[PDB]
Amino acid sequence: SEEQLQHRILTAALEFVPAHGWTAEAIAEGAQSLGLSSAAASMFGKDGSELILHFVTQCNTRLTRVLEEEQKLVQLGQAEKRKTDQFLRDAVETRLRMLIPYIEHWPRALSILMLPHNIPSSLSLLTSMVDDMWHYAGDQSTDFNWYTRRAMLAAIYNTTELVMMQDSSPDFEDTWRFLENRVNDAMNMGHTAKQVKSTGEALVQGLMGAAVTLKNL
Amino acid sequence: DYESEEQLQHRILTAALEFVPAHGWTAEAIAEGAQSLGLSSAAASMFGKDGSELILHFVTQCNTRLTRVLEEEQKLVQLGQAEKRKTDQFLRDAVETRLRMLIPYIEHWPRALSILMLPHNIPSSLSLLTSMVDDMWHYAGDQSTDFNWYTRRAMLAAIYNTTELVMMQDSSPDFEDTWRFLENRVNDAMN
Repeated sequence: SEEQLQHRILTAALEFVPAHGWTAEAIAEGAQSLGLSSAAASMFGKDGSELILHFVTQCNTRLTRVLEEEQKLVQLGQAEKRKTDQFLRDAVETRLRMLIPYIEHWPRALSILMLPHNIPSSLSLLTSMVDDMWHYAGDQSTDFNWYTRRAMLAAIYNTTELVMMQDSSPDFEDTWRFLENRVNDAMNMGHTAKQVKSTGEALVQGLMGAAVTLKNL
Repeated sequence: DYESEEQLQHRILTAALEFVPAHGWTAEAIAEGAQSLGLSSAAASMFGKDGSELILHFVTQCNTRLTRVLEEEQKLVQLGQAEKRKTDQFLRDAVETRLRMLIPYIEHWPRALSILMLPHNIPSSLSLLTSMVDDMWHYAGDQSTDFNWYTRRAMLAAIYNTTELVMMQDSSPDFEDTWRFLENRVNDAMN
């Protein structure tokens, strides 16, 4: 189909983004690398929208397969289930490291992803990614609701992504330290006023249970 | 007539705004507001160390002021004293009206935005943003379509947040560049 051809061209174009950006230039090079004329890039706008969203989709697919591989390793008993805070730090780092070959041009990619006509796609990819991370985190520990989970992790990811753009530290250590702090901020939002009440009341029932036992002899 | 503990905090935070230009969106400004009301240094113990409460307080006042502006513009149209604007024009005017509320506080607003992006503030900041955006659409009076509730909210939130970021870097006369960016984004969305 004509969609399979577009996906092939856009995949080939990714090799050329480092030198040419998210541009028709890169798409033309991708088309030429498949034996096609540069005019094949006529199938896409000039924004770079299609190529960037293609890359984001590929990255989220790669992430899910890594997380599924990590989970199966736990199912084999060859790895221990990580705590939520550790799991989320590892999942975000794994996902953001996929940007490194393209990092010179990622600030522009982000600005294109933020164009109003791209926001439905960009936000849907982001939301599915976040939902996927939480699925494999399991958590069932914190008592955030679906909304708090999404908002906090989207913020963790989006702010860490921005910090990465300005990070000149070796292997982006400053980015992962920012990430560690933001995940710690979110994990401490689990200590709501409700949880003080529910845990305080759980202890009341615990104390009353001891009173009945003590009474009984 | 007496005051509740929420009215007291509201008073402290309103007074704290005077000290933002000199102290930023910080606990120091909050403490300064408390002393300007005659309260002890112990007053600021009721607030965190972020300055978050002050920032969220200001965002709320701005969104409240905005709803009142929109209510007034709508009443003029109901009275036949003004003609209903097209959606694209309405949203450009509403976003400009809202972002112009930042100008007296723009020196420190770049840091305030970053604090609002922290996980412990996002649920609140994101709720204020969505309610504001939903409020803008309510008064636009756009009766379909080409975008639904979800696409409408998402696009206008992006228009607002990206225009806001551009505004932080804009030293052009009367923020001409920001409104030119805004017009460009609204045209991108409607098309």
